[PDB]
Amino acid sequence: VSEIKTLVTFFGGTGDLAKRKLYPSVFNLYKKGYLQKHFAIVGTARQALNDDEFKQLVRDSIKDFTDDQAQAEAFIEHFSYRAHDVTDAASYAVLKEAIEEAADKFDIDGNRIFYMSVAPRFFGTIAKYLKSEGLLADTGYNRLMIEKPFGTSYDTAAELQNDLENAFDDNQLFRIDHYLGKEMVQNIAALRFGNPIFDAAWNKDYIKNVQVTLCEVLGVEERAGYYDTAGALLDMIQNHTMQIVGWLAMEKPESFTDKDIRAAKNAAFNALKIYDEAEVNKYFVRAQYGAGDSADFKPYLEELDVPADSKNNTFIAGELQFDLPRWEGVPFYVRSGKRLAAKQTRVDIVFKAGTFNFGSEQEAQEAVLSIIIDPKGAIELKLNAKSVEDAFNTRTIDLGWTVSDEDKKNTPEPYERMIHDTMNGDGSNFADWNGVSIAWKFVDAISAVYTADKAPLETYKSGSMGPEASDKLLAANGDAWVFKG
Amino acid sequence: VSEIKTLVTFFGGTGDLAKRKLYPSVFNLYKKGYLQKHFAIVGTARQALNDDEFKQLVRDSIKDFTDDQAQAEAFIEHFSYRAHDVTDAASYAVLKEAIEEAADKFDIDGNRIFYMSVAPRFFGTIAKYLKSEGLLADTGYNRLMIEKPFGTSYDTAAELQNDLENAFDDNQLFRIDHYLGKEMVQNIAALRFGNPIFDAAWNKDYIKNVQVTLCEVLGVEERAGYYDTAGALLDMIQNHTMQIVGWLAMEKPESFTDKDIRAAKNAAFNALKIYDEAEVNKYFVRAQYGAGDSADFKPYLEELDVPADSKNNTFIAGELQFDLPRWEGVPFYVRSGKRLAAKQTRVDIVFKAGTFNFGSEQEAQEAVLSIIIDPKGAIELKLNAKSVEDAFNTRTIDLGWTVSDEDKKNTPEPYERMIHDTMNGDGSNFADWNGVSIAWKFVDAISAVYTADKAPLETYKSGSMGPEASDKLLAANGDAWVFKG
Ligand SMILES: [Ca+2]
Ligand SMILES: [Ca+2]
Repeated sequence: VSEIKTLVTFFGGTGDLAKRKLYPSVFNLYKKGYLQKHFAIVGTARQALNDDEFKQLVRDSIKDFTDDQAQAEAFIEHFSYRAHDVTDAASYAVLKEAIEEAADKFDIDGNRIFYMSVAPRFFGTIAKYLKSEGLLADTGYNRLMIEKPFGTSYDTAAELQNDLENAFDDNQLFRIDHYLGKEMVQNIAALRFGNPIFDAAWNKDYIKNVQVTLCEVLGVEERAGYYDTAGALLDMIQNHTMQIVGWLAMEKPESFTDKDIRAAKNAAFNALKIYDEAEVNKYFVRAQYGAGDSADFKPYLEELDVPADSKNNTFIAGELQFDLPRWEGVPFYVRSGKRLAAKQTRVDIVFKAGTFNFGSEQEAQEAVLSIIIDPKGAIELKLNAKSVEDAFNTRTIDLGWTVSDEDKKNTPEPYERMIHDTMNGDGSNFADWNGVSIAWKFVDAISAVYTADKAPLETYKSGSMGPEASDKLLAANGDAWVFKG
Repeated sequence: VSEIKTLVTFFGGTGDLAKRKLYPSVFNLYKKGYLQKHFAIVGTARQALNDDEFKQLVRDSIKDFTDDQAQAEAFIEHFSYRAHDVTDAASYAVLKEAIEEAADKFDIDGNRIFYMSVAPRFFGTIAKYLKSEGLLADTGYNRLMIEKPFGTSYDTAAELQNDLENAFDDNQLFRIDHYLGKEMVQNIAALRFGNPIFDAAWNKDYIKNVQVTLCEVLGVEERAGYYDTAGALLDMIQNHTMQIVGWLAMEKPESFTDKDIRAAKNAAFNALKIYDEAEVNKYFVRAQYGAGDSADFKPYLEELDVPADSKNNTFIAGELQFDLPRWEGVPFYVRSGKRLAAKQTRVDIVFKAGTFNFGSEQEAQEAVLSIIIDPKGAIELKLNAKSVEDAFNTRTIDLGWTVSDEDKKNTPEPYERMIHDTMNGDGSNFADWNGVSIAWKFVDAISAVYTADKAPLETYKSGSMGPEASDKLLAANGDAWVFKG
């Protein structure tokens, strides 16, 4: 394949994320023949490590993905390390040293990617110094991969955006959102625009409601410290959920370039309604998990690091409204929570029932296009057909498809996809500033109500699919959640 | 359930059809509780049999469908017999005797069905005498079930129609076509009108071509005597194929009453183009099977009762054109033959490929809605999705559904459906005069060319899917048969 000539610098190169996903993902790009000779990886972090020590860290990292050691070793030859304080402007001369050293050693003509796998407070600082201290390539490209989260509210996000724009242009900024990197999520556009029957139907004249579900069986487990002030609202809704909604609600772009895609997604984002207190109470539901049927499923308030008086939401379900002609009156439902019935990430498009009367007891029902993203890719299409009865009558049947073992095993993991995409300069699978800002403005209105405690906090048994208020939310529009568990 | 009060008279009540399908089908209606007390079955034929002998014939007939003998015996109590010459006007007084005897014995208020399971030459004669000799009920209804074939050309069909109309009205005439009685064939309307996404797409703006296939693995076997002058053209195309096309090409009716259904089907039939010699050669292909790979698959010319110089068609494939706005330029392909790769009866709706360019190597392809009627009901929907590759690319995937064992075993056989429908006065699943006449006019134009031998007779290996001319036919419009075997 075509050789990818790039030089990547990993800030926080000794962190768990780098060990678990980053390095192994880069290894795959090498094993697939993309990364060959003209590439180098420069790790950097607080602790001290010599090249031998770092390479051993990398060796362990890719161990469970190594088939031939001689290949692993060939790969490891492209790694280097430098201890570095990101707040120390002077210390950047050391990093610049390593980067240029690698550039000459492997003959890489610019093309630099700086991956910030560090705490958010360092994002702005690192960006400033990459530019002021001359770490940016004068030839080729310069791309910055910003790890989650991009802000904690609109103000903090806008602030971050301003800092980053002092050193980079928005098209050089690659915000990490692994859900956008999921194979099935990238199928949405193909299913829609690739099939006229769905393409022409992706609107208010055919769709009754859209449903996005990100449910997990696990509780807070250990992240309670941070999760207690984030909740389902910021941990899963603001980021992952809103970006999936973006692919679903986008207008039909004028081409498939990331530029036209983003413009189409923004057409929808810019039409999203922001709620006030009364609206939040009407269109949104927040809840916290109680005990399940088994004692080991203890209520949220009894988890480690959780304040006994916490009103944090471990579940969020709400309705979105897009003020666009094509979505006029079409409710987009989203739900995400912990300690639910199953672990899934899916999209359910509920089509309006036909109005042609067959004169049967059971008249036509709503067809449903379900796209299962996690755990295993699957696509289901519920259609109206004839029941096997003596008198003519209709019934719904389910057409299905599921990724094969061959395809399941060939599917690239999100981090490999994201890194690979950045190297190619493809932002299709990344959120842009406009989407992030709107997502924040949308969520901020909701958060404001909760912090003020001007909305109820429902409860629900661990193992169920959420509070009854979640069902009642859809019932008000004559809708119901497709997935029951 | 609601009791079906009816009196049925079976002409040719000792024939193989009556034994194999007719009586067992009637038994099911009894076992299902439809037929209870007020019903009677009067068999009649040439040979002599007393009530004991006939009842024993019925007993053997329903033997393989009997669970409780006491139930079978209860059913058999409603049968009677009379030897009768259908050409003998006087002898009709004997049949009238038995019918009225049964009517009083079981207290049946009219509601008579006369099933003509006899050679076609007797159809007109029997009809005349049912009326002239006073066998028609003066109360309730009077329905005539005409066994296949309804004519052998338009003239002979029109002639038959005129004879039957001397005694009955067209809505009292129930022409037998068992394919129309197949469960899956009745699903077509539900799939279309029951799902807006398909309903709005059932036209030239979305469909590239429609395909109807009735393939069999068996050769002529034993029916060569009659088949040699009928061929695939009259044996499967004129009847079964054309009636399936009727459900596919019909306009959207104003309701689901058989009246509006027939009107919608006729709107299409009346728009069907009739071919001249040049057109037949262009849009149609006729073929005769040769040897397969195994010797036991001998060519048609070596079958028993087949003339060594025969130019009979054991395979027909052709293109139909409907001069209706919704089908403007949409080719309807039909094919039927013996000694083919598989035994199937299916419909393949090939949708036009989308024109949205993703910039991939493989752009969008044609989606396909396949409805498998025989042997086992199944529905497949081929859609465009994303391939599991590194670079964005499209591919087709197959969504599927197949009747369950529960549904397979609950499905009524065509003859039970047809008889049951006649008892209820439902003509939805029956061809009307208009459809039959057009089907004949269409086929007659083709037959004329063949009898004159002004078209080629292709050959094909037994076990293949037909002559290469069949593929070349679709290739000319940039189409190909979905089913390959
Ligand atoms: Ca509402
Ligand atoms: Ca043509």
